[PDB]
Amino acid sequence: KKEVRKVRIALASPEKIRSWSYGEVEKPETINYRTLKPERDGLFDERIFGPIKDYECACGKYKRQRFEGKVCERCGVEVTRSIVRRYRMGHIELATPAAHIWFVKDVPSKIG
Amino acid sequence: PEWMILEAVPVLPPDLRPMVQVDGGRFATSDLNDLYRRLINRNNRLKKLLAQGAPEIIIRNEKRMLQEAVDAVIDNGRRGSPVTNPGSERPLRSLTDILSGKQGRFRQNLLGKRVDYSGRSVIVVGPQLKLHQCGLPKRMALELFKPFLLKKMEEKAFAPNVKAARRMLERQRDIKDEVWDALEEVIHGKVVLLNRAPTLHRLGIQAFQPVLVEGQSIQLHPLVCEAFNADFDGDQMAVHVPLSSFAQAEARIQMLSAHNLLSPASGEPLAKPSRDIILGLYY
Amino acid sequence: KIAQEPVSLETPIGDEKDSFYGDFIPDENLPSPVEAAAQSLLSEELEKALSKLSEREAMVLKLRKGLIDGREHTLEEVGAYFGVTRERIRQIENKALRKLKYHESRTRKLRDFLE
Amino acid sequence: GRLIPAGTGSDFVRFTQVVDQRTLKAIEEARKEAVEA
Amino acid sequence: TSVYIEDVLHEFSTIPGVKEDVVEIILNLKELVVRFLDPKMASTTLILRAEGPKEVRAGDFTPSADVEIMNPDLHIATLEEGGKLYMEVRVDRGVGYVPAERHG
Amino acid sequence: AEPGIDKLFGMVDSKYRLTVVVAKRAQQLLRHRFKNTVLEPEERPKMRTLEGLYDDPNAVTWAMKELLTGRLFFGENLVPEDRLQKEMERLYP
Amino acid sequence: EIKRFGRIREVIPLPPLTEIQVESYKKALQADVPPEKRENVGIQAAFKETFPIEEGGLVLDFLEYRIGDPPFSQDECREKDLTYQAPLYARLQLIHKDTGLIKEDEVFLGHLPLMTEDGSFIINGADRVIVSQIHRSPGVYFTPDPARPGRYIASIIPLPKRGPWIDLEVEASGVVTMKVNKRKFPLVLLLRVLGYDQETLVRELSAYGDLVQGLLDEAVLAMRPEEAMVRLFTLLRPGDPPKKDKALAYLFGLLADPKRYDLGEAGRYKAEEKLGVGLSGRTLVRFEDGEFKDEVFLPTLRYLFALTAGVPGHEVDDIDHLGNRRIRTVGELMADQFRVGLARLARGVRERMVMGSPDTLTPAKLVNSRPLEAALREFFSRSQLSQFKDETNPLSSLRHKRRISALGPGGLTRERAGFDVRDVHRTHYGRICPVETPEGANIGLITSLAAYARVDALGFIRTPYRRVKNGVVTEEVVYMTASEEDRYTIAQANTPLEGDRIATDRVVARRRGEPVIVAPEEVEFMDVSPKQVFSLNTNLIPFLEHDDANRALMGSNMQTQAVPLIRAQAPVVMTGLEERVVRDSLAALYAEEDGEVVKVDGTRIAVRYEDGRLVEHPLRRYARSNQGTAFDQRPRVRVGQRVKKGDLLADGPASEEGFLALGQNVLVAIMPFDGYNFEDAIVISEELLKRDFYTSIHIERYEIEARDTKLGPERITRDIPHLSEAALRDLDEEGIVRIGAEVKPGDILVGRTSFKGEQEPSPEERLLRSIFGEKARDVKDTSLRVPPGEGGIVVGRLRLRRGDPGVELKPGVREVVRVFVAQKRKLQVGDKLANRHGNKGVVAKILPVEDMPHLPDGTPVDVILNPLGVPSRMNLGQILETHLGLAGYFLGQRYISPVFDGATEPEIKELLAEAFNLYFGKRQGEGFGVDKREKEVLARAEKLGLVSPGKSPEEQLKELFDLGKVVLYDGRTGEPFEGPIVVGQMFIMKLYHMVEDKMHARSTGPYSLITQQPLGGKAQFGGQRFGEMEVWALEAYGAAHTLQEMLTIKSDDIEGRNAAYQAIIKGEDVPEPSVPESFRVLVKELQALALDVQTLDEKDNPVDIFEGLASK
Amino acid sequence: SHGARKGGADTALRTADSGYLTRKLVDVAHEIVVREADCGTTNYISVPLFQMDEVT
RNA sequence: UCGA
DNA sequence: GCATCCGTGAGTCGAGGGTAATAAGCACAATTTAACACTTTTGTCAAG
DNA sequence: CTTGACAAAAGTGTTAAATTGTGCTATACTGGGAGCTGTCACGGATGC
Ligand SMILES: [Mg+2]
Ligand SMILES: [Zn+2]
Repeated sequence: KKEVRKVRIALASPEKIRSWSYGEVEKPETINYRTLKPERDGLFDERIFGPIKDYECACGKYKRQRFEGKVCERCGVEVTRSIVRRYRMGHIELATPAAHIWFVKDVPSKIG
Repeated sequence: PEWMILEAVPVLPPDLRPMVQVDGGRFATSDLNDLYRRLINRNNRLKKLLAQGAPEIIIRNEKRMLQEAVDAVIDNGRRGSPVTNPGSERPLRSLTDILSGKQGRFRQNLLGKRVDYSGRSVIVVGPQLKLHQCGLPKRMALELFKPFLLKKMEEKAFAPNVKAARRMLERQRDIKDEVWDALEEVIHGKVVLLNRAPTLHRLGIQAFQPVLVEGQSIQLHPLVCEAFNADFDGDQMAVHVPLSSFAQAEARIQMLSAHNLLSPASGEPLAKPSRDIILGLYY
Repeated sequence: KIAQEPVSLETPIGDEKDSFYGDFIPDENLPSPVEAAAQSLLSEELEKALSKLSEREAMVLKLRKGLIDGREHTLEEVGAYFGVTRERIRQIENKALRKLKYHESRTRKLRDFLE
Repeated sequence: GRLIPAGTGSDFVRFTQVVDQRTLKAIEEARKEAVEA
Repeated sequence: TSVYIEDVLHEFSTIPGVKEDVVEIILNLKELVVRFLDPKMASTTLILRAEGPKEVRAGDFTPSADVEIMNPDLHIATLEEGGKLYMEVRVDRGVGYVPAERHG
Repeated sequence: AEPGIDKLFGMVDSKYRLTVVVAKRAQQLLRHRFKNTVLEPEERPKMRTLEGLYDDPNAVTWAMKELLTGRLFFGENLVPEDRLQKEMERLYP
Repeated sequence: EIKRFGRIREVIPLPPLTEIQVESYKKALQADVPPEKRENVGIQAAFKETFPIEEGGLVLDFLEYRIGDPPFSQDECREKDLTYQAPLYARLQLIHKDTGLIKEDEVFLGHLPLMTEDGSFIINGADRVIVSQIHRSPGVYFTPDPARPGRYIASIIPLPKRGPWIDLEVEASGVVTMKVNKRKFPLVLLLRVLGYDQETLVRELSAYGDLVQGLLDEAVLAMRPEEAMVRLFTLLRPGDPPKKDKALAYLFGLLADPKRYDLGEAGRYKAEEKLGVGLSGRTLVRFEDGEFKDEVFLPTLRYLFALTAGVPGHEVDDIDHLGNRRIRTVGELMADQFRVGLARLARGVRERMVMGSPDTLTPAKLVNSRPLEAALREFFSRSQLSQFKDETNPLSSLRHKRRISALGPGGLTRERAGFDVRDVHRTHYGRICPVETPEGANIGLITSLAAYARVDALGFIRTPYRRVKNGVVTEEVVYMTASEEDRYTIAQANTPLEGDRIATDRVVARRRGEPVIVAPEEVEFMDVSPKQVFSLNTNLIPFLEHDDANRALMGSNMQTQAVPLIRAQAPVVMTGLEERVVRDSLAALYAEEDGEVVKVDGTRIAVRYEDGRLVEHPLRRYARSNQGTAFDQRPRVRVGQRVKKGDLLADGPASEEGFLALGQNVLVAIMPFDGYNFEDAIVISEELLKRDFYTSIHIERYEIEARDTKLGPERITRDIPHLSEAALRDLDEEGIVRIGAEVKPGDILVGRTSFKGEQEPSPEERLLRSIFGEKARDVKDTSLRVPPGEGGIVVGRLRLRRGDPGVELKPGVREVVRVFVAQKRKLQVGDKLANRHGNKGVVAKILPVEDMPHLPDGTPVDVILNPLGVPSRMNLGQILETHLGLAGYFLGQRYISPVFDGATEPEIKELLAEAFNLYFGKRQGEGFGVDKREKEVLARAEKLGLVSPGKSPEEQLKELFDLGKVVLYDGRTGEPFEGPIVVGQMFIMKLYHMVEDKMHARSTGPYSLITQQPLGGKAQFGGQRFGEMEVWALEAYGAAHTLQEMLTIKSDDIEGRNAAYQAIIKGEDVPEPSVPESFRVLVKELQALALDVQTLDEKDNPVDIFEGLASK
Repeated sequence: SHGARKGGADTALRTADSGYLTRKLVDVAHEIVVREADCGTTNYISVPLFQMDEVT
């Protein structure tokens, strides 16, 4: 709805990454070897990144576009287009805060 | 500046780092997934033995491992031996690995791209062609212009609607004369771009009028063959079709091989008598 | 079969160091440009062929197949708001169905979409 | 993936207008329609 | 125009007791001149039965009305001992050169 | 080539301006399906086909031949873009 | 008939070409060699070195290995997709040191792929091949100092990975340092453990004068080996505390250990003779009595100081020199992987010994498959030297096996390739072909073994040279390596042989590669035949001396691209080497003894030999290959007749009668024709298509797999829910296409039925299902349909279902069906064509037989090439091929003109003279005379001075004829050409590339999963890629919406291609795109790096490019 | 063949360096487009038609 | 690893 | 300042062919999922 | 279109059968390991 003539690149604060994040992926799993469904906290989890099928909720209680955007009460997924799994990012909270290696090993090291 | 030391590590969406099974019952996945996996693993184990009150040595070492894991996710191989899947030499491609590089998201998936409505083939001499004309193989041209031909089959009877003509063209290639003429009904007046790699001079791409002709070979005018650097030893040339009337306007006007004559480099003529022509006109 | 592990998309190819793996994998989980106009054409032509039915039965059909609220309506429900019995709704949609079956055999517009 | 700053997408030539006589005089007449409004 | 053998599914598959393969014989099949004595005859069919250790030829076909061969010495295929062959062709009159791929 | 291309290049300063003109005009010709044309019957560009000779369906060529007469008008910020589409899609279906 | 030119006769025939594959693989095999007398090198070398295994303690010792019979024949391994291999049963013994428990039980190792007769392995059912490798041989070397303008630098190198490069360069402060694996240290602290102390160093060091002090240091010359052993250990590896035993168990390995240090036999031997010393093992030093010895550093320092003392006989040797470079043969590489695999297994034994039950364990429990079998499986499949065999024709493979590459593992890479490796050294000569090599970035990187070139077991290549004693040719032929050759002075095969003695007093000869005129006295050697200086394909080019190196290279390289033709004919003028070619290629069936043909039977050619027993040879007729090119053997023998041993029976795809035939001999006319031959293009007579000339036959494999899905299993049947009856036609019963059927693109070869993953139909789709009442069954149609651009009949069908005998199918997969689809491709418009002389082109507008530039006899020309390409390319070989062919068409005899030996202008002109004398004879004899048009041409031909004036038109057309030029009448008009046109028989080849394959295009289709861009290439059925420079070009034209569309609408844009497609379908103008997709992907990717990237508008306010998706 | 094939390799490498210079030329001068009809500057340079032949 |  | 070390590149489109490999083991609690007995709707039929 | 009688489809509750997660083994075991070379030009940080 607006012309974009400008693009800025800047540093992202931890709070900003928190804002982007729909959840913290904890379980270092992909999918169960049987169900092939995204694991609970797994990196593919639908409960955060969104549904694999368009508007079809994970557990399957909500299906069509009728109810839209409303998070279900079972799996906790949102009912929306499956496209979201492309644009929706998570986060991992580190116990000991680490450093972005770019600024460390950059030729004119910025921290240094 | 303290943002440079990061607490919460951003995680790329599933479809950006996909895992999907192909035909044959296989499974395929991105390396970024494995990287993230080891990262979060070390992180959780860390938190576990940390809050547990384990000895400082193991804790510290785990912190170090967390740092190098984070680095493995950010830029892999930037420090020390790059992390590789067990048994295999190939390093895991991380974020920075994807961004930068010859095949990086810019030089590969941005500054150039694979496009629809296009194809290519071997080239053959154009002695009957006049300049802006180019031989375009029937077969190639039909499937190339399919979205247009569908409309011209919509207007011109024979099948009731789009889907009809579609299925008519797909299965059972009858290619009734009706479609050979209808194709030309949507063709004439519009020109397609012809490209010869390498593209060095801008003249490496020139607008040419499609002419439906037999054979699977593409006919090109002998004069502009000099500009393209092309010959026929079996050289191959690309064909693209401008869609919107705007792009078609640009094509027919300033991209036309007939409308570009002099060399944009030296200002002198580009396509002139060459080889045979010179020989005869001399003789 | 379960023993084997997934294969990286960063897998090289033959003599060429440049050639990757995942660039060979198509996206079938997203509608193809042809499928968009396909479903569009279906949803359109169907609506055109729907208008030849009684104001009730035509509505009842799309209420039954979920072209309205996106959900199936049991005969009980379709008859509840119409005041009619379930059996009535049943006969209604049957009759309407075959009354469509008359026009379709003629126009041959929707005789496509046969997969 | 936007319109290239150069070429026909140049801000110099991209604001060009095109009108045919009859329509031009239609909108030309539409001007005096607002003077009584 | 066209040919048929009972032992042959295509221009490749080998016939027992025949040195020449199918398309190798077909190479010499179109080299056969057959004159139509009948001006009104647009079609015909030639019949051949050759068994045992004999070398077949053009003059070995089944002679019929309104057809004759100007080169009976044209070699079709060699047949060894025990090799048996049944062949039938179909001949039409036309103009110029029409490739096999172009005609059904 | 396209007949009158030298003249067309001569009609405007930048060739790109010409391209923009032809593009927009062809667009307009597609919108109303040739019923907005400034061309008379003998002026109508015609494509010859075995079935019959009809008006050339290509809109770009139509725009070319159109501006060739100069019966059209062009320039930067000529008229408000607002009313430009209001009385355009009005006059023709 | 036939005819041959040239004086020089090869005194030796070309030894079998396949040997370097098979024979050198044999030495590493020793299959029929008894377990006793085995050579100990190759297979046993990788064996004996990996034994014994020692670490209450145990020693595992080696005995022997059994060569297993092949589990399946070479044929069956293909159909089954199984590697062609055989069980290797290893014999060893488990010996308890202290317990005195001796338990000997023979065990099993794994399967080792064997080699066929032609020297091609079969891996995964598709036969592949292993190319030879090239690297400078091991040993020690001496080069001038790169930095220092002064004295020189020595070096010591082992086999690849078999030890560190040991370098020593005298630093100039006047002192000396030694560099091995990026580090610095004087020689002064080295020899302490080598048995040389302060005094032992300075003794004969003074023989070189000023170089003594180079090695002296008073700090380290005090201390003794055990004290200074840890000294260097704190330097090269400061990754752990400098313990005294830690320098004992570490540095020992880098030298004294025969395993982790193995210096090649060639290296040990050559360095032994070049240092004027001797060496015991393959190590640098010996480990004995707790200290170390030195057999290496002492002689290498001796020679370094020698050369730097300027003493004659000690000098710098060239690096790229072929005497300093060896070849890695197939067997050598085989052992090279075998040893490392066996080492991984050697440590597979270690940890196996330290657990379980140390009391009684048979060697059966101590031995494993994996650390070897996987190491062998990793090699043949994924090694850069092992790849798809070239089956495009027999000569294709025959040459492919003889190629030498400096690339691959152990070799070099394109990034490091310099003019040194790319150049042809002065000593190349008859060892390596100076011309044949790729025209790409691989120039000089991949060469071919020269004709008479042979590689011994040491890797050094040598060429046959006949010795000569006082101008007398000795019948003794010698194989001399590069240095060996460099000693003597070698004459030329073209030297004036007077009948076994030298004739003229000026003899062409060289030394080291330096051409000199040499007296009949000083000449000690001469090369057998000039043919040895060139490889196979290069040697297959007649009049090679008249073609530029470039075009010759191109032609010889193109002979590999050759495809078999059904009617294919042997060349009129050939070098005469085509005989041995089809033989050593083993593509043809000859007589093993002196027999008689009992029956022809183009399946079974049966011959009873002199020994009385009948041996029949079956035929492979009409079978596939790697390139699709059909392999066909046409029996040339009558129902009965006598056959001597070695005489040909069947034929081969490229073979006519036993002569290599690539393309066909046709009639070429050199003249520009209506601009159609413009820029090396080619026009062809339509009369070719009628005569089935240049018509080939190609087959293709199509396979399909039905597995068991999670949703449910799959099966191969004829039943499909929605299918139309007409398509099921050619499928007999089980749902497969039957033999000899007609399959057009889009038709189903093999039906597959798979239960669809579901969900439900959309409301509109569901109602549509209600109208017709048609139920969509669970299972749907996965059937494999023949891809577009290809199709034809079916010569064969291969059915393999799991649970069947002899076939083990991959886990979770039920059925696999593989159809062979063959097509007869006739020469088309735009198809690649070439001759042996390096002249390329495609087919431009085949012209009707009606209009052709024919001759007086009314016989039209087959091709009409364009002369323009000739003077630029400087290939006159095609001119002479045409000239000889012109005579060959009449005289009816072929010709043999060997490379740098053969026909000359007077001889050829004589042939044309005879040919004309007969031709004009038939003319006047048939009741004719000189044509008025002929006069019309002869006039102007006389005016320009082409023919001598005053002579009758007989003599004029004669003088014109032998020139190669004749009178030509234009078929279009019928009036002749204003000047004469050289014509004749040229051998022309139809190259691989064809339009039927290379053609392609797309509207809408597959898109990548990562980004929404299509998939480049014909396979995926995608669209072309728009390069960065194409983009640049579009920017240069200043076409905004063209480039914009390229970057969005037709490439990655989500709704761009969709709304566009709908706009075109509805007859509208496509709207303007919004989001590139992959740009957004780029954005989120950046966000993963914690880069905050915002799109502002004009005012610096954020705009959502994700269209309200991730907003949260 | 000694120097010939060498020349082949020469052209081979230089054709690779060609893109090396090209793409960088593009990446620098890319933003250059004709904007103003006239920049309106008095600034200029001359172009000597005569070149000095050294040592002559 | 070939085609241009 | 002057030698050395680390970092970054290096040409364009295609054509193909593609995928190897696991030495801990057992007992039991915790859920999860397939099994199954019987309920409430839903769809269909006959006659009105 | 309506009223009642019924088969089949779909529901709902409890249970049998799998699948999955957790724990412990007490003779004494106390610092890994694999290495790989035949670039090349340049630009900046770092060290003499
Ligand atoms: Mg070319
Ligand atoms: Zn839910």
